[PDB]
Parts: sequence; C-alpha cells; structure tokens
Amino acid sequence: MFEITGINVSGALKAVVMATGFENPLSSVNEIETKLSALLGSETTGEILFDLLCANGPEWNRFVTLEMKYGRIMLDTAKIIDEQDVPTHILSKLTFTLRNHPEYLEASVLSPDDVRQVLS
Amino acid sequence: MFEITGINVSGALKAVVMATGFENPLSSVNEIETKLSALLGSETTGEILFDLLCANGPEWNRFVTLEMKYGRIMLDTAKIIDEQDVPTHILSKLTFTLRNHPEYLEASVLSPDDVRQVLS
Amino acid sequence: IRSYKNLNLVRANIETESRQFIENKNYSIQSIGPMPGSRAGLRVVFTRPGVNLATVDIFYNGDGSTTIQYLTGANRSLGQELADHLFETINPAEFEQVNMVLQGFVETSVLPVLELSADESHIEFREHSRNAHTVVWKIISTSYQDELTVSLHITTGKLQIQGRPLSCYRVFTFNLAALLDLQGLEKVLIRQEDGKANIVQQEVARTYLQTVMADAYPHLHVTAEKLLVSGLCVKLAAPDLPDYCMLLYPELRTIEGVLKSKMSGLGMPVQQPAGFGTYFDKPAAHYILKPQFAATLRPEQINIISTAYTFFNVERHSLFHMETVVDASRMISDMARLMGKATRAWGIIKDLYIV
Amino acid sequence: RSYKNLNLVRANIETESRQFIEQSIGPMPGSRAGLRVVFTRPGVNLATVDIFYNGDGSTTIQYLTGANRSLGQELADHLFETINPAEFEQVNMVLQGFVETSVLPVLELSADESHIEFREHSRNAHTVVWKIISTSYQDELTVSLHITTGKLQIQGRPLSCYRVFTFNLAALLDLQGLEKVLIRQEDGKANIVQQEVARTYLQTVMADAYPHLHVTAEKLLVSGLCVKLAAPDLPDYCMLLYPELRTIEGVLKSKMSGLGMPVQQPAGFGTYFDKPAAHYILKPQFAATLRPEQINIISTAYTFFNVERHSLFHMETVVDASRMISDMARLMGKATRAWGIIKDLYIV
Repeated sequence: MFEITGINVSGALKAVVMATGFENPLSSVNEIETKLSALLGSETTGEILFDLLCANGPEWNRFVTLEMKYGRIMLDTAKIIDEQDVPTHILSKLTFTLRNHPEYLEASVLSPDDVRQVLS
Repeated sequence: MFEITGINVSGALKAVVMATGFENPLSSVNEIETKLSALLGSETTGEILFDLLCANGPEWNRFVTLEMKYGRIMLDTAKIIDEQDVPTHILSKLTFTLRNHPEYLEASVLSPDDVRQVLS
Repeated sequence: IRSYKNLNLVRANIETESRQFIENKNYSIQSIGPMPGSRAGLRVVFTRPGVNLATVDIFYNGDGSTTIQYLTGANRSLGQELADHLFETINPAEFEQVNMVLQGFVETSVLPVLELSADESHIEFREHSRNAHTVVWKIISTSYQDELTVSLHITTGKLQIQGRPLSCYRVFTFNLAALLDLQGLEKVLIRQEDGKANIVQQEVARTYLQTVMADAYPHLHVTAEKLLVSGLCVKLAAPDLPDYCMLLYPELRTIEGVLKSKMSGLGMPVQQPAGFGTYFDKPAAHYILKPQFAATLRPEQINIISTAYTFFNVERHSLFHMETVVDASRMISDMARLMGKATRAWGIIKDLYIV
Repeated sequence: RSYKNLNLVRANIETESRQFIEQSIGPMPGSRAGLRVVFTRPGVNLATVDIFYNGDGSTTIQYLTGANRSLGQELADHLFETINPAEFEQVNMVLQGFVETSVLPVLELSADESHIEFREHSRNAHTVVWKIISTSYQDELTVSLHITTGKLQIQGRPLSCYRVFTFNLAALLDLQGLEKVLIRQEDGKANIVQQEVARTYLQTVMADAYPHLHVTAEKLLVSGLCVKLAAPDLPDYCMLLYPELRTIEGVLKSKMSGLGMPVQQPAGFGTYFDKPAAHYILKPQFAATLRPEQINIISTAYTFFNVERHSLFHMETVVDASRMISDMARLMGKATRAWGIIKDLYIV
C-alpha cells in the first residue's frame, strides 16, 4: 500500500513514504511503523514525509508530514507541505519511482491528463 | 426491518409492507417473500404496496408498488404511487401503526416537524 | 422530472398551439373550453386510436402565468404530450422573472413608448410613483392578468424593467426597440457581473444530460435523473469553490444504483448483508467478476460491469470517506479535474443502461 | 474609494489630464510601465501623480507619493469620474441565436486593426470558445459559442478587445442597440455565494470550534455553504448534505482515535457501539474511561452519521426507491443538526 523511497538515519526526514495506489497509506500506519523499524532504528524519532499522489491526485494536500516519537507515528501532528517546499531531490526520486512502476499509476486515482502532467 | 400492515387488501393488491426504521425494506426482499408466502398462498401473484416513510421521509417516493409473480417480488417493476392515489383505509391503517409503534418513528430518518406533520 | 406549474405561457396562443399540436400529432380533438367554474382556465380533451381519453387542465394564474395539470385524465401518459408541447413553447434560458436595466434614457423618450404600448385593447399604464429622482410606472393587462414595473432613474438615465416576460413585457420591450433603435434587445439574454455564478435552470441542465445520455436517456430511472440533473444545475454554473467533491456525489451515487439494477437483471442480486465483495474479485488493480458469474455473460457485459464497479470503488474509496489523519483526505480543488471524472462517470452510466 | 485596477481606456490617457490648468507630461520613471505626471498646483509647489498600467487592461492610481502630492487626488478623482460608475468591473454577457458561420466573420473582421489579434481555444462539440487578444493594450476577451443552444457568451473587462468585438458584432449582424443594455438577470434570484460570505457564516455557526477545524473540513463545509446560501432550486438536495456527513465521518474518526479508539477499515465504527433501541451508544468497556459529555457527543455523532448516511450515500437495487430530499427546509434541518454535532465533536 506504500513504498519507502528514501531513508535518512541522520537527516531531518527519517523516511519518505509513497502511496502505491488509490488506498491511503495513513490507514495502514501500524504496518509502516514496523517496516521503518526494520529499516531504521527500532524507536526512531523525527519527521516522516508522505507522498499521497496515487491516493489523492496532484492536489494541495498531496504531501503531508507527521512526527514519529519512539518508533510510533503521531497522527495528530500532521502538517500539509506545499510542493514548492519539499526538496527537489525527494521530488525527483518520487518521479523516478513512479516511472519505474506504471502499475502504481494504473491503480491510482490519477487521470490521463494528471499522469502526463506529473510526467512532464 | 419491515412490517406487513395488511394482507389481501384488494384482489389486485395482495399486501402492504411498511418500513419500521431507517433501513430500506426492499434490500431484504427475500425475507418479505418468505413472510408473504407464509401469510398468503405459497406462490402468490399480484401487487405489493411499500410504504417507505421511515427510510425515505415524507417524500415523493414514499409509496412504491412492485409486481409479485409466483411468490417473488419482481424488482424491475417498481412504480411510484402518489399519496393521493393510495386508498384512505390503507393510509389510515399506516397512520394508526405509526402512532401505535412510536419506536418506528424513533428509528426513522424523520425530523420532529416531520414526525407531527404526517400525524395530523 | 419537469415542472409544469407557473409557466410563462403566451396566454393568447394556448388554444392555437394545443390544436396545432393535435394537428401534427394527428390525434383526434374531442373537447376544448374553459373549466366549469371557480377555476378560471382551459381544458383540452383528446385521444389516439385505441387508447383512453386524455384531459389536460390549463389553469390561469393571477400572476399572468399558467399551470398545466395532466395528472387528471383517463390517459395521463398522452396528456403529458400536450403538456410537454406547451412547455417547450418557452425559451428554457429565459428568466422566470426578468430584471433588465438599459442606459441613456430620459423621461421624454420613455413616456411615448409607454403610452403607445398602452394603445391596445388590454394594455394600460399607470403612474405608480414620482420621486423626482426615480419615476415608476406599472403596466397591467386585463386580458392576461400580468403586470410589469418600469422604473426610470432620471439623474442616472437608467430604465429598469421588472416582471414576468409575458404580455406587457413583450409589447413594451419591442415597442421601445422599434422607436429608439435598439435592435438587439430581443437577443440579449444575460448581462451581469462576470464573477457571479448562478445555478443553471433545471431544464437547461436536463437538456445537457440528454445530450450526454443520448440513447441512454429514455432509460434513466427518475431518481437517477433527479440526482444527475441536480449535480449539473451546480456543475454548469462553474462556481468558485474551495472544493468540488460535492459535485461528484451525484455521479457516484447514480453509478451504485444503476450497477445494482443491471446486476439484478442479470441474475446477480446485490443485497446489504453480502455486498459487491461476493460477486467480484481484485487480481491486482481492476476488480473482476468471479468465474461462476462471468461464465454466463458475454465479454461486453463483463467489461461494463467490471469497469463500473472498479470506477465506483476506486473513486468512492476516498471521496465518500475521510482519513483519521483528516487533512490527508482526498480533495478536488480544480473544476476541470472534477469534470473529467464526471464525464467518465457519465459514459459508464450510459453504457450500463445501453449495453 | 478604491483606486486600484481602474477600467480606464488604454488610449485617451495622455489627453485625459488637460482640462484642469492645461503642465508637463511623461511616462513613469524607471521600470514602472505607466505614467507619472508632474504639474504646477494652483499658487503652490509642484504636484505629482503616478498612475501605472497593470498586466491586463487595468490602471492603478497612486497619489500618496509626497512633495505636495495631495493635489494628485485631483487627477485621481477625474480618473474616478472618467468611467461609467454603474458598469461592472468585469462583464459576462450572453446573447441568443448565433452559429459558427455567424461568429467567425466577426472575429476575423475585428482582428484587422492596429494591434488586435484573436486566438482559437478548445473546439469541443458541447460549446465552442475563442480567445480575442490585443497586442498593444494588453486585453483579452474570451468568447464562447455554445453549439447545442447557439448561445454567444462573451466575458472579460470592458477595455479594447471587448469594445471592438462588441462593435463588430453590433455592426455586422445588425444588433446595434446592444450598447444600451447594462443588466439583464433573473429578478429576486440569489447568486452562488462568495467564499468569504460562506466562511463568515461557517465561523458564526461553528462557535468555539472554528479555530479547530481541519483544513479539509473547512474547505468542504465552505463549498457546501456557497451553494446552500444561494437557496437553489434543485430537483434534489441530497448532494448538499454530502459535506456535513463526510466531515462528521472525519471529525469522529480523529476524536475517537485520540480517545484511544483507532477506527480501522476492516472493523469500522461498529466495533465500539451497541444499538439497543434507536441510538448507538459507546460500549461499556470504552465508555468507562470517558466523561459523560464525551460519551454523549460520540454516540450522538455516530448515530446521526449512520442513520443519514445509510441511504444518502447508497442506492437501492430498485433505484426509484432510493432515499431522496426534494425540499430545502428539510435539507437545512439536517445540516443545522450536523453543524451542532461537528462543533461539539471539536469543543467537547
């Protein structure tokens, strides 16, 4: 339901979580907590960026941050991040991940005009 | 989920079925089929009037007829009946039932102003 | 469906039109004449070979409007034909009540048009008030019970006309055009501030739905039509809104009903205890009918039922719900996107009825 | 008064200030793309007014510049007085009885001026739309012919592109009196209401909850209110309760999630509720750790949500038996209940 595209043990953002279809990964957060705990430290603390494009479309709430304290994602700390404020390297690594998995877009809520508006 | 209010009302009209809450009786039409075949002949043919007040409110599609052939409600025969075309004895026995079972109205989608605007 | 109450019919053409409707439809005229009493109106009685006798009661409202009653005869199905013929007499984009303001007018060029229009057998104009800055007249007709309010604001030079566009409207508008060289007034429908959006009229929206359903239009269930027409009444206003999911609600709801009806007609009844999870699978990203049901249908039927159920499930999944992380819930902030999704939904609905 | 984005005529602005005491003219100093004029004030020092020309055909007046600049309010007020006060800042005007063969010659007879050139846009079968531009005065009027009804709609500010297109239409299809209409609309009918009116209504109806609204919830509610407050004549109104029910489904989930009750998809709300007679009530295992107010708001919220959504968000296999709402007072009864519930979900 999700794919971890980037991991930073010591970075501001400890992980980047991308949706792989029309389902919202934030309904699966407990799974995301354990997989991150397998990829990073068991009880990691920091911020997690979520890209929800395939569930949300190319909308103003496509990118959302949430805090993670002692390996638990805190759901009442969600802050919507504007695309102009997300670092460009994360953006292009998400673009690459989509381009290598057209089946994500096939399973998405995106329209054809959306799919070739973000594959510019 | 429904209440049979009258049986063999006319020759043509074999039964009257009224919703007893917000659930629509026509989604459980097999139960009505079994009850009708127990109160009437096993495979009855005729018309069934449905009063959907507690699921539909006091709306223009409150009353619907369906054909019944060989004991089966045929779902593609629904015809909306205006209240002014329903015989007054059917109407007044439906009103009596509502006043005699206020919990049907409690379980309804009606508002209080609706609850007394059809009483009344 | 349609509303036949308080129509702005040209009262002087109701008989003619009706008869000419029975002249082209080649039905047999049986009776015309006023209603017995206490109800000032008109009644038409006609029939086709081998059907019942249809009666249509056209009542004359004190507004100057007319109300057609076709749910009264021994044949309402065919009475509605005369009702709809009379309904289509009116431009559906014309306003029920017109407020129109023109510029560059003095009293000396407006009283002559008022007087000359009141040079008819049923027209008469009264001076309502003289404020010495806005002078207002009322034009009433004793034959068609409709009146118009004409207010000229003098230091502004602005002539404003309010009322139903029925009899004195028509005569004054055209007389004013014919004397003061205003040749297009009969052709301008709307002129207002650009950023103000108005809900489109039900008949205009319905016509668009027909042009969208095409052949799949005579088959629409009446509740599905009321939903889709309501949605269009808003969609066609192109309103400036923070979010447009609401505008897709009619399409998704209609898809559920139409899909459920078709599946029932094909031996696949969709109940509430079971749902759509006992008639579909999801291999990866499309939903597909289970093999025991597909084995009895042809590819086309399977392709439309699965495409409908996939679209309905994919879109409904977030548009009819919200996340616990509330701000991550799916929104649509762009009208073009919304309309894309809606035209898709319309093609799915059309095929559900047609295939 | 407001002196910004004035619909002043693009030409005729040099000669526009010559009737007071005309005197020294010139364009605006530096990268301003406008004009800034200094002239002798009556018996006083020199006065300057800086009027800059915006990207579209609008002019903006600046008299707050200093050095005896309040005499610039004189040029500001005659610029206030130059354009018709009753005319709209942006016009939408639709006419009836036009085909493509009647509309293209107007566009190509109105695109042979000094710097006036039109452009073709989307060519759909539903309604054709054109884009008349001007390459001297920075104006663009967008002109659509709706194909099915033959309706010619023209939208934009009354500057040059609009003026010349209107004159060419009034002169080649004998509609010349059209210069005299200012308004033609439905009497007594309400527009779809602006976002900010809808927002202040939401704020006084949210009470102590408004600062706490999730952004998605506020955007849904404000959309619904833009249409609710227009008092619209619809054959059905269910669509107008979509924002309330979805927002409830969102607020309840969050509140319950923070109260130690994570609402999942496999389970649902059902896991924490009982339905003895007609209301759902939090189960004792869950109610035992909350205060009574919280029990009541959560249970009342779930009960309304479930009763109304059961039929409003679904349809029956009969189709013509699905729940409908054909009355605006009925819809508003539900919506005002929902606003109380949403507010209390946040505030309790």
